[PDB]
Amino acid sequence: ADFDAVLKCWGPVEADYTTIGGLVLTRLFKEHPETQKLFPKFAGIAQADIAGNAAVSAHGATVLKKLGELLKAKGSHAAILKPLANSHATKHKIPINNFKLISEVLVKVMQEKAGLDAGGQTALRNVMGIIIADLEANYKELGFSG
Ligand code: HEM
Repeated sequence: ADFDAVLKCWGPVEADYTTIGGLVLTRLFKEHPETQKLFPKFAGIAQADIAGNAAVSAHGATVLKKLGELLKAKGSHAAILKPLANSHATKHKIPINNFKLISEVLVKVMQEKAGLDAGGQTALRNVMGIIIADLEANYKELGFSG
């Protein structure tokens, strides 16, 4: 049910993955500034320059596309999620808590741009909890617990 609740508000996200993707990464770097250094291509860019940055928005679109794939899969997602865990743990070297930060940013952005009301916000936190628990199990398989 919680996947359905998120998907009934995903339209504005999927309608402009670049714009919304930019909103999400811009807000992530503002509200959680320590996350920006985890993106060496973006680290060091002054906050005022991030909202208008096409590379940041293009990356945000990649992120939200991938999340849309997971959401549309409704909890049967191993072929999508395992590679995502593998690359984030081992290539990007992103400790798991950072996913919790981006999820909360997404909740905020969807409340403002996608009509995601209080119940939908609960649902999205639950769904992101499912995804993050699966990422974290995979991280642990690979030796990553930090
Ligand atoms: C569920 C949330 C997220 C999704 C769906 C997601 C998805 C992606 C995808 C699809 C890519 C490109 C393919 C790949 O390298 O795996 C990527 C790259 C990356 N992600 Fe994420 N990501 C998420 C969260 C995060 C977080 C929270 C961080 C750090 C705070 C992060 C840091 C990176 C970095 C550093 C890259 C490589 C960028 C580059 O070198 O071009 N990701 N992510």
